[PDB]
Amino acid sequence: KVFREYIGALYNGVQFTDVPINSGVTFHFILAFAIDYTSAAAATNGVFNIYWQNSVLTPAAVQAIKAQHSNVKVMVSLGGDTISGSPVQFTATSVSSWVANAVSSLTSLINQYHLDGIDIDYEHFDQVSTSTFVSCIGQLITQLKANNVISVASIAPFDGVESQYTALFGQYSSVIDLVNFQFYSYGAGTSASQYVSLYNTAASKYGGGAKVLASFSTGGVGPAPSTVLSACQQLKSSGTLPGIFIFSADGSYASSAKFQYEQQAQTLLTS
Ligand SMILES: [Mg+2]
Repeated sequence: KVFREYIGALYNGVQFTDVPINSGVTFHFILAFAIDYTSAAAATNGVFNIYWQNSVLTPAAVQAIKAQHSNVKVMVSLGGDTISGSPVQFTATSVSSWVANAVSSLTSLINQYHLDGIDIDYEHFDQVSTSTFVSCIGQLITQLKANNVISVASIAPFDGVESQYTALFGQYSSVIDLVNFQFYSYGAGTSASQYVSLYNTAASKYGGGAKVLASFSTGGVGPAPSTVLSACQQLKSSGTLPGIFIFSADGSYASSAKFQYEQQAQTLLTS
């Protein structure tokens, strides 16, 4: 019964408090994004900087939402698509130096913002080998778990990055709790039946489904949310739906539909 909500990357004023929270789900906010780049789009070799709207989504805001709702945790997502318009290319000076900077800088950030975990959301690999990427991230997650710094690690794959993320998951599944597979990568014409099929295929690549969350976008891309919710009811009826995530609170905030699908998703998971 996991529900997750990405939030903070658009700097559009959305707050944790705008998002419907059902007391009956395991609720995760995911701050988007921490990036190991400078604002001039220079890589920092794993020293993570803040690229969510942290003047609004402050440490006090994280502490407050968690104090009010005992079922809420807050994680941070790494990478994303762009940094000041440039692609966030995963890049490391060396594996060991990137890992040392990533573990330390994210530990500092997690302690500062009262966070519970990290989500891996790199998508550009034109400047790094897959082995290098997998080693960096696998070590990062393994160390944060061993150091008792995080309770939840996730990855956010889609088909275009299958080579990287299946290698990562197949190797580090014991320390990766959740697979935030991006089903909003598929077409807007996707039917509920097709979605169930697409979910089965993705689940087959990421351990069978126990850890693989369904998802949709509220930003006007991918399968229609109402259609995805229908597919999710079928997966739930089968006893094979671990949870749902939405990209994103910012999208919902700016949308005409507002947050009705966040609510519907959580109601589905708890009913
Ligand atoms: Mg994207």
